[PDB]
Amino acid sequence: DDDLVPPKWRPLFNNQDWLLHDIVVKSFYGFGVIAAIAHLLVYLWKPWLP
Amino acid sequence: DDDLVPPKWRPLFNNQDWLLHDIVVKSFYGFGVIAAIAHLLVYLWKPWLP
Amino acid sequence: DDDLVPPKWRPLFNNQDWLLHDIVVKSFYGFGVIAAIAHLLVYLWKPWLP
Amino acid sequence: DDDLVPPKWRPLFNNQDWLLHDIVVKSFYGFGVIAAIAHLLVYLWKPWLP
Amino acid sequence: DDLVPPKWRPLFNNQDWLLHDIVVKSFYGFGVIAAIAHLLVYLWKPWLP
Amino acid sequence: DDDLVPPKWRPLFNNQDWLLHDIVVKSFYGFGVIAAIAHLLVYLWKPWLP
Amino acid sequence: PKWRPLFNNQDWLLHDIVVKSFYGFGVIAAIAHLLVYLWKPWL
Amino acid sequence: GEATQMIGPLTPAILCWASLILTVLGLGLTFLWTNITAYARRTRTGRKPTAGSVIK
Amino acid sequence: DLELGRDRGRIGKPIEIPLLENFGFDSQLGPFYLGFWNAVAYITGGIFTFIWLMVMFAQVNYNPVAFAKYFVVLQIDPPSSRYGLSFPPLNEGGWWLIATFFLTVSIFAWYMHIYTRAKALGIKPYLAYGFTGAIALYLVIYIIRPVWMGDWSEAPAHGIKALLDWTNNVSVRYGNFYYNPFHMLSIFFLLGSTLLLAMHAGTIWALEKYAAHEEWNEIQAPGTGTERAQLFWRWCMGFNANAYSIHLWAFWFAWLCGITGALGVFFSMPDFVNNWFQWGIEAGINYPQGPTPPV
Amino acid sequence: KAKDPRFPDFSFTVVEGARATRVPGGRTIEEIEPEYKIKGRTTFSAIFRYDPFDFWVGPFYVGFWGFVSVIGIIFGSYFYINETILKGPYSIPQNFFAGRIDPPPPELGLGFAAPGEPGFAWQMTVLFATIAFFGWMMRQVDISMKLDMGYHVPIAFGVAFSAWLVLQVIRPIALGMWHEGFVLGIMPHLDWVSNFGYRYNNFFYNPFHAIGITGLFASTWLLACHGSLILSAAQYRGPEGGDIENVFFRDVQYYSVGESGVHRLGYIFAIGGILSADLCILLSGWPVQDWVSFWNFWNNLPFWSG
Amino acid sequence: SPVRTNIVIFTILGFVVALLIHFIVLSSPEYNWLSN
Amino acid sequence: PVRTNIVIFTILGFVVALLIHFIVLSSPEYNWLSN
Amino acid sequence: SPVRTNIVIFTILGFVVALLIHFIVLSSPEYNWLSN
Amino acid sequence: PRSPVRTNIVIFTILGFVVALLIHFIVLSSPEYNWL
Amino acid sequence: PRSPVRTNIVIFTILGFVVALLIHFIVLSSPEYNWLSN
Amino acid sequence: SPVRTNIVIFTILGFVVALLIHFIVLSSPEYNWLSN
Amino acid sequence: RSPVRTNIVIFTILGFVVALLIHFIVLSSPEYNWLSNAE
Amino acid sequence: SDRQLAIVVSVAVGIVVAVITTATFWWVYDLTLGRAQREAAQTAGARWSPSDGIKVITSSPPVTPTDGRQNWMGTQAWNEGVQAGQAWIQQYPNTVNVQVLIGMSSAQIWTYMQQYVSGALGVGCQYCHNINNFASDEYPQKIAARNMLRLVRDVNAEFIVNLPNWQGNYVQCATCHNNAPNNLEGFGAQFINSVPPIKVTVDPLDANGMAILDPAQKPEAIREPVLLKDAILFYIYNYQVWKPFDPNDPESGRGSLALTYDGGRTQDQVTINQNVMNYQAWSLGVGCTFCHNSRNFVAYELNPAGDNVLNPLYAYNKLKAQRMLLLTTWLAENWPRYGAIAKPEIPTGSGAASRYSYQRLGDGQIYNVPGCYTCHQGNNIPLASINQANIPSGDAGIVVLPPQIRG
Ligand code: HEM
Ligand SMILES: CC(C)=CCC/C(C)=C/C=C/C(C)=C/C=C/C(C)=C/C=C/C=C(C)/C=C/C=C(C)/C=C/C1=C(C)CCCC1(C)C
Ligand SMILES: CC(C)=CCC\C(C)=C/C=C\C(C)=C\C=C\C(C)=C\C=C\C=C(C)\C=C\C=C(C)\C=C\C1=C(C)CCCC1(C)C
Ligand SMILES: CC(C)=CCC\C(C)=C/C=C\C(C)=C\C=C\C(C)=C\C=C\C=C(C)\C=C\C=C(C)\C=C\C1=C(C)CCCC1(C)C
Ligand SMILES: [Mn+2]
Repeated sequence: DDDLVPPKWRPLFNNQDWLLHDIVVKSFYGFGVIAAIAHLLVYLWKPWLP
Repeated sequence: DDDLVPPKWRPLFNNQDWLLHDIVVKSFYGFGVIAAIAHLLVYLWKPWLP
Repeated sequence: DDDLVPPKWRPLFNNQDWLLHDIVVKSFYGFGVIAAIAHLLVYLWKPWLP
Repeated sequence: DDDLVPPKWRPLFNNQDWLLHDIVVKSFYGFGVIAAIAHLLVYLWKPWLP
Repeated sequence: DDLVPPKWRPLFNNQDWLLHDIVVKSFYGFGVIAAIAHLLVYLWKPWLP
Repeated sequence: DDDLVPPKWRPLFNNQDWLLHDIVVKSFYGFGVIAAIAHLLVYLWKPWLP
Repeated sequence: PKWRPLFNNQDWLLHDIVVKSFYGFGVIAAIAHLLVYLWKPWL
Repeated sequence: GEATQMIGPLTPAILCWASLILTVLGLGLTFLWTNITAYARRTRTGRKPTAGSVIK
Repeated sequence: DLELGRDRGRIGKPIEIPLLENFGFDSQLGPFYLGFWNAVAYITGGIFTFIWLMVMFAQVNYNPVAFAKYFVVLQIDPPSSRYGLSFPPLNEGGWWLIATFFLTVSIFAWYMHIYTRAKALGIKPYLAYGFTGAIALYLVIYIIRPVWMGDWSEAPAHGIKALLDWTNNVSVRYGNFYYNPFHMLSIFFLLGSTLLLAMHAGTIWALEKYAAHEEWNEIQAPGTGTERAQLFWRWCMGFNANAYSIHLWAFWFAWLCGITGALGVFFSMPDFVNNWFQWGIEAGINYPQGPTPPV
Repeated sequence: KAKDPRFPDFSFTVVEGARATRVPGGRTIEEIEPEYKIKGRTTFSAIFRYDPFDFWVGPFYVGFWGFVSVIGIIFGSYFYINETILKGPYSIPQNFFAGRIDPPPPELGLGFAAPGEPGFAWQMTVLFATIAFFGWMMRQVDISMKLDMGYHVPIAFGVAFSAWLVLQVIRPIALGMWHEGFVLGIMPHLDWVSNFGYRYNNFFYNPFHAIGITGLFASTWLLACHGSLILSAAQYRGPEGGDIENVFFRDVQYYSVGESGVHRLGYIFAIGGILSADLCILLSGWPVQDWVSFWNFWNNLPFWSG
Repeated sequence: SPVRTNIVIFTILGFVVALLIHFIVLSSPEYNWLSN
Repeated sequence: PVRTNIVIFTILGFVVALLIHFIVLSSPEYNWLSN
Repeated sequence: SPVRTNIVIFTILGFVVALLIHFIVLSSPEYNWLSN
Repeated sequence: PRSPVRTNIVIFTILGFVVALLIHFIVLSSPEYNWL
Repeated sequence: PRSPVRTNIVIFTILGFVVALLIHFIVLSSPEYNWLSN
Repeated sequence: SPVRTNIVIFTILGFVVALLIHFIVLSSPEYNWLSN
Repeated sequence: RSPVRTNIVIFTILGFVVALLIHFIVLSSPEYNWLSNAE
Repeated sequence: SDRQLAIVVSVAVGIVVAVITTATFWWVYDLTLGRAQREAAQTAGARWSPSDGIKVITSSPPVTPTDGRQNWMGTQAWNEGVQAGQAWIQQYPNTVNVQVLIGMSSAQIWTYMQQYVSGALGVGCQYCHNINNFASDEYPQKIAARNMLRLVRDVNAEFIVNLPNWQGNYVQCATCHNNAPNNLEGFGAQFINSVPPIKVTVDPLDANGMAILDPAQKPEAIREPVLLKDAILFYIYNYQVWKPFDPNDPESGRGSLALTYDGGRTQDQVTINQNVMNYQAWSLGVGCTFCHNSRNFVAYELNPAGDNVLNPLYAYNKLKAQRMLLLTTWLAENWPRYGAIAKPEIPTGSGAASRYSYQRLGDGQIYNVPGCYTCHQGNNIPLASINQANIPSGDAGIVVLPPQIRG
């Protein structure tokens, strides 16, 4: 069943779980990059730190 | 028991559970536009971040 | 048992739950227009938003 | 043995359930008819709305 | 059924050893970033001297 | 099995608890060295013992 | 392996861990008390 | 007597004494009933079960 | 009794933790049963919890650290005595009223849930009949006494420290609640219930070896285990109570505490009794007070 | 059934065959009683080989400790009645509620009074009542070893005896005066329970008192639920005999603690609350004299300053 | 079909709603007709 | 699949209506039972 | 079978989060819409 | 089911929402940053 | 190769987060370091 | 023999005694590196 | 065997508790206070 | 007697080790804390002596006034102030500007002032006087001291010498200052750190004894929901008695804080009342049974039954508390007259007093009014109050406490 998984993460990830780890990793950066943009915007409103 | 789901998501879920996981995505997209249009009216009413 | 219900909504339904469930949309919408009229009359009585 | 139940809502009902449901319909509608007179009498005694 | 270090055979299999590796690497990534933060806040406003 | 555990302590230990307790002991002694450094460096700041 | 039917060679090891610790405890504690009371004594 | 704090037609002393007497009497009666029907009873009529063991 | 669900109202599969068996507790967390009544109870309880937590949180200006610090002493106040039974503006009693209504609906929905579920499985609904006592106490304290006197202000505030404050305030305002004929009976029943649980649990734990904890099999067939409890108590005090009688005692001692004490709370108002110490003076149970200062 | 091999047992065993001695209708008192009248196994018959006290005078087992408790009961009850009901403010029926016995005066400290001094009655009554309670304790211990049972009932009665011992001995001993006990007399003891605790500024803000209140309320709730379950399921005869109770709670409360588990939980619920109440009384007055301002340390904790 | 269960639940909901509405209307400080 | 979701829905439709009605009634000007 | 329980928790999370900021905005006197 | 990753993911996600809520509330209670 | 590396790991992550939480909260409660009080 | 649980008690005891010592040292007016 | 394992844990607990309490008592004394003295 | 003797040997050993460890712990306590606690305890409970203020006067850094006065703190300033007093009493043996202390010689004025006006406030001669010309009033502090000397006479004669079971204690200048010139503390740390931050509505009592429910008929400060502390302050500074104490009936002596009577308030007001009584308990350092009996809080017992948890002097303490609640409402009413300097804004920073000792009085001005803790400070008998048995009879007693301000 485990086909598209990397060869090292065979004991841990089959196809089902690895395809979920992929989307979670991507979304982390889809909940990453957005949060950094937000903080940059809030920083140049009133800086909390010197 | 599926013959409509896209090839890459076949091993995960069948027709039954992905048909309603198109209803929920249609709700989310549209729930978003209503939220955006509603938000803009309030932001014109009184801005909360200057 | 499964004819009046569609040709797409079939793993998720059968005849009885399709009826029993089609009644709900007609109630929903009809309430909804009644509530829209009530909201209109109440807002005419006094506006809560400029 | 459901000759009294119309073909329309046959699978969801039988004779006794339909007989009870007809009574419930008449009861609720007469209930509303009495409600109309009650709210009319109240409004021509102490109008809460304009 | 494990190709783990000849020493830590009794406790580690490849799966658990791989798990332990990730958190090991994560801890030292935590360390350098925490050192950066501590050094930065120390230059901003010393506390201990 | 008990091949690593030294012969004196056969009764209580097995092979893996020896390794666990050994890493615990090494951690304890490294902890002691670092704590001694911290205590000495603190004593030169504000002595608490004349 | 001990002519002591109360322990066994096992639980007469565990016990012995506790019997040392006390000897080091006494020496270090006596040194600490002497050092402390040599700087602000009592009656 | 004119008792200011009355609970209906009940004087305070009557209420206290009645409460105490009723509690003691009920406790004694329930103790007797419970001790009598503890074990199976054997008489000339029959062998009555202990308390509730014949689902009837 | 709509029961929703997939398999006779139960959703999911059992979860088994073998560790609990060691301490003597059952190892299964079963399938969850979702019915109409328990769904209503859960929804209304969630709404009540949200209202309570958010009205408390708004008072500390949404400070999580201040919320954690002052959580115990924070409270939601009922309508003041001026409004009587009317609906005041929010943040001064409307929030209390809405939360109280939803809590009452949650309690009633839970009572219906247990009554329906007992009936469905074939056993008698004696758990709901016993819950009626706690329901009566809650109903009296929160609605019946305040609605009778026409002041929402005599019902407890919605806080952890607020319940203790309300207990002290009611005892002080109506004159030393220790002189309450029904709160005396309530204390008797509550302390007796605790004593009863102590002796019964200690007996069953001691007789665990003789399978005396299998009470269902010993009601119909006592066996040596039940006998070595009956004889124990007969030799201790001169009377015993087989498996059925003792559970009747437990149920009745627990239920009577609610009723005798709901009566006590109800009667503690200016219409019936205003001074419980004056009540005791008129009952002659007080040790005599003494002379007034000369002046 | 799945008893977790990698952890210590802590669970019951069911000895050999105490499952087939179940008569389907119940035995009478006639056959049961002679079965387990073994002559021996007393916390006196073991030390001193051969003891008596005309054992079993009716339903009751006399025992050496029963004799000790009878002596204590007789003397303590004589003293308590003679200066509570016999000598009091009003008539004897009314004196039952209002009679009192007061502790010795402060300047006595820790010391005996004289036969007639104000406080001799309290001292003698508490001493003889303590002796009677100890006798009851050891009689319960004796009856348990008679029938080969656990000592859980003696242990819980010991927890209650510990509450009494704390209140009437330990706090007076720790504070240096016998003038720290509680008044004997039903309404006077209520008055004392009020005044004590109000003199410490709203005893409700005592942590251990709150724990004891929680234990009491939870024990009553558990008693109600357990009695209701057994009463409801006693009449059921169907597919699942005893599990009809487990499945019912799993539908209601999604754990359903077992049959032995509920009894163990009730034991802990009953004893822990009273132990916490003992701690609350012990700490009341010795370290701290104000319970409202005792929480002053809560404001100055490092993470709460703003 | 749970026609009986729905009927009973519907009637109980009606009773509860009527009771609550009567309580709220009568307790309001405009409609309590206790001025006679 | 859908019967449960209908009942749950409904009892939400009810709880939310109750909540909004109470909040509307508690507001001073919007109180239609005080005049 | 595939996990499809996220849909239910996600709808509940949406309801809770929407009800949260519909309460916080009410608490603010300036952003109130229910005074007049 | 070779790893509990499908349930660990939900724990991490619920960790995210709680931390976001806490930080949002802390910033909202700041007199400096009150936007409502 | 059986022993609870995973159990120790999942308890080694909660403890660090709890410690950091507390450590951050104390430094924010100090008037001389609190950034959101200028 | 329990070696796998005596090093769990060891670690918790050390952590708790470190917590207490740091707290006590931080509370002293002469030893306070934050509020100074 | 008979119990010596309970004694080992009880003795350690008692020693730790007594040492902690005695330290606290010494620290609370004005003269022996070492982390509060100024001059 | 088999090998199971091991458990009883273990029990005996664990009992012996418990006995020896408890005995050694108490020996250590006696050797370190029991000794340190007893010297510290001796300091508490001692009366206030004029040397206490002289010590703080002479062991304080010199300060530089900005309002045109010499340094009044320090040993040198004290020395020259005393020397100038000697010179002045040498010049004029008869006073020339006294208006309150009429009938005193200049030597007794010098002696009384350098002790009980200097140590009492902990300030030297230079605070209110001009060293070169003593009799001249140049600074407002001297006018304030004159009016506040009048306050001592008025307060003593109107409230203190009238108290049932008086014990003998007068109020001197140190009783509320407590060697502090300005910014005195009116509420202790227990009050500020022990009163929860909640908003309550308070219903005051009407002259007949009934409650006033509509806000429009209420005093100004309580027409809105207020904090518990502010309602406590209102009750303290707005106390009246609607049922004067008649010994002939035991339900008399009810004031603004009466709850359990026929008219009666609701359960809500009990929280506010009990918090006011908690403040009173904290101010005196006593419990609730110092004046009350928990069986009923209304009674004036005189001779209570259960003495171990009660105060035998129950009713006298209750009546004294009533009279001083009236006193700390009379003070709020008449504070502007008795020479108190009005504060612009409530002081903040270092030197301020808790923000609750500062009040806005009738003439829209902020004053530092006294409270229950001001004169008590945790002691049921103020340690800075003077007993009549400690006052010498006659010529020497004129120096200690003037008969002019004795009442
Ligand atoms: C914290 C413990 C206290 C409690 C719980 C408490 C409780 C009460 C209560 C309930 C009342 C109103 C009772 C009424 O109906 O007559 C009251 C009034 C009173 N209390 Fe307290 N009290 C406490 C402490 C004190 C103390 C220490 C004093 C004395 C210094 C005191 C003096 C008074 C007085 C004089 C009244 C009468 C006030 C009035 O008539 O207006 N109380 N107390
Ligand atoms: C001064 C000036 C000039 C201006 C002042 C500015 C101001 C104060 C105004 C602010 C206005 C605001 C804030 C308006 C907000 C309107 C909203 C949120 C509408 C939502 C509608 C949601 C709707 C219709 C939702 C419909 C949902 C439907 C039909 C769902 C159907 C379904 C369901 C539920 C189940 C499954 C089947 C199906 C998909 C058919
Ligand atoms: C405050 C005062 C006043 C004095 C000081 C107070 C005091 C009492 C003590 C001082 C210090 C301490 C006790 C520092 C201790 C720190 C630790 C142990 C942190 C956790 C770390 C490790 C971390 C976050 C790294 C973790 C694991 C990660 C990141 C992810 C892990 C994994 C798990 C969940 C399985 C699935 C995925 C994967 C395998 C990757
Ligand atoms: C002048 C003479 C002139 C006398 C004057 C008055 C006086 C000096 C004394 C009076 C009393 C005493 C004797 C106080 C002594 C106290 C205590 C209770 C100590 C703590 C102990 C425990 C100690 C030290 C060692 C403890 C615990 C250990 C080693 C735990 C051990 C163990 C674990 C946990 C389980 C198994 C494995 C292992 C052996 C590692
Ligand atoms: Mn049972």
